[PDB]
Amino acid sequence: QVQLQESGGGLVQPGGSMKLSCVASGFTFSNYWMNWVRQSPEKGLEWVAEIRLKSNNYATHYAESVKGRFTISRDDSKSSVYLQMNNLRAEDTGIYYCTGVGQFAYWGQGTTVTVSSDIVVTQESALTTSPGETVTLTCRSSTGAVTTSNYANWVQEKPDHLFTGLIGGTNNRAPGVPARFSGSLIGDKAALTITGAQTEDEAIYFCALWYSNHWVFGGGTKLTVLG
Amino acid sequence: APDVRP
Ligand SMILES: *[C@H]1O[C@H](CO)[C@H](O)[C@H](O)[C@H]1NC(C)=O
Repeated sequence: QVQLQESGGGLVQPGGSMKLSCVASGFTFSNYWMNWVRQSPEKGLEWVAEIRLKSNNYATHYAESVKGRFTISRDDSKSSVYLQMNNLRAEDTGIYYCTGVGQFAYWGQGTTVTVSSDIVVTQESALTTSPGETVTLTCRSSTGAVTTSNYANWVQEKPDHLFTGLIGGTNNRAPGVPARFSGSLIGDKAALTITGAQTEDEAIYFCALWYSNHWVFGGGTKLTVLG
Repeated sequence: APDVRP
């Protein structure tokens, strides 16, 4: 068990500030980049920020939507990553997750913040399968073909907003992920295949694609497993 | 690349 234990959310006023924390255990935190990702009704899953290692002088990158307002930091001696959020707006409302490793294997449980090149990655809205079937989800980029240079990741969301990474780096299964999950590139899209779908695989699947220095998440596919 | 460390 890896744990990423988050705190710091709440209910704040437009223009206010808030600092989120995330404490890691069960893996060598200081060897891996860390990310913040948020989920909102309005904007689906959205990558927010990354921080690299001590050996990279803790280099940071930010989504355009938060640049200048948010600051990511880490404290390797406390195995913690932080997000300072200034000048909050209604559109920053959502559930905030710290995540990393290969490249999104491990997700925190989420903390709610309520404030009161324009790439689109497209997934099937829904697919319906049955136990024992082979089902393939796909992930298209508005920029052209998906290649291995987009380091496709696949992540699974189960009820109450619980995320786990399945696949990183196009086709590398994250540790302890069931063998029925695999990743591929098929006709210039990234693809996740479940070979023998199980009832427990009913969930929302997201892909993420890398573009040089940032991630873009697809809108997610709702997979129903009937029968 | 992103964090390709195993
Ligand atoms: C990850 O491995 C890839 C190739 O598999 C590249 O060598 C890259 O330099 C490595 N990056 C990190 C952060 O370890």
